[PDB]
Amino acid sequence: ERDCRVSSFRVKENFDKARFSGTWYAMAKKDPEGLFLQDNIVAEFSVDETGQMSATAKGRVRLLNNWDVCADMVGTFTDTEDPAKFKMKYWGVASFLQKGNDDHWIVDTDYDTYAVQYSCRLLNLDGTCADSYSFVFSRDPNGLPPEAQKIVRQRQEELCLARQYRLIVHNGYC
Ligand SMILES: CC\C=C/C=C/C=C\CCCCCCCCCC(=O)O
Ligand SMILES: [Cl-]
Repeated sequence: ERDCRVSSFRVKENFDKARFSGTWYAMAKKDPEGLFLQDNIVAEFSVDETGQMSATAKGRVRLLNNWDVCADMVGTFTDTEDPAKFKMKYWGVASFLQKGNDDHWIVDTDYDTYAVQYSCRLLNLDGTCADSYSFVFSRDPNGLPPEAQKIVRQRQEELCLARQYRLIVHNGYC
């Protein structure tokens, strides 16, 4: 039926770092194992003179089963040969927060309304993803317009993830 090989997934043709910069409100997320970013997630993308993309993220994060905190995260992106695929190094401004290095794919965007991101953290031996996450972002924290929503659904389906998202609240907790 559908091809769910990570290698088969389309990403944003000619991705434009500069156009993507600024403020992106996460509207929905598909969680990986051991989820971190919980809600109230707001991303701020930047590009420096050298053409390097970086970001910060603020939101409520899951520390222990028991509890969740407001945290500021930071990330920097290394280029690959595909201009929409990156390696993202990340850490928390607080030393004890999750840090790591994940693949960071801009699956689709129109720069001024919606973005779909995707990371496969671990492949299955059949090329399908064993452990993935995905954010759907909006420029407007009150949500996407219908045309954008519909494009986003199709991309979520193309990732083999359309059943597996939850909504992200923005209720001023942070
Ligand atoms: C893709 C993660 C959020 C969008 C990118 C935003 C900002 C640049 C990155 C800042 C640091 C990334 C924090 C990563 C933890 C992700 C997985 C999870 O929430 O469970
Ligand atoms: Cl493959």
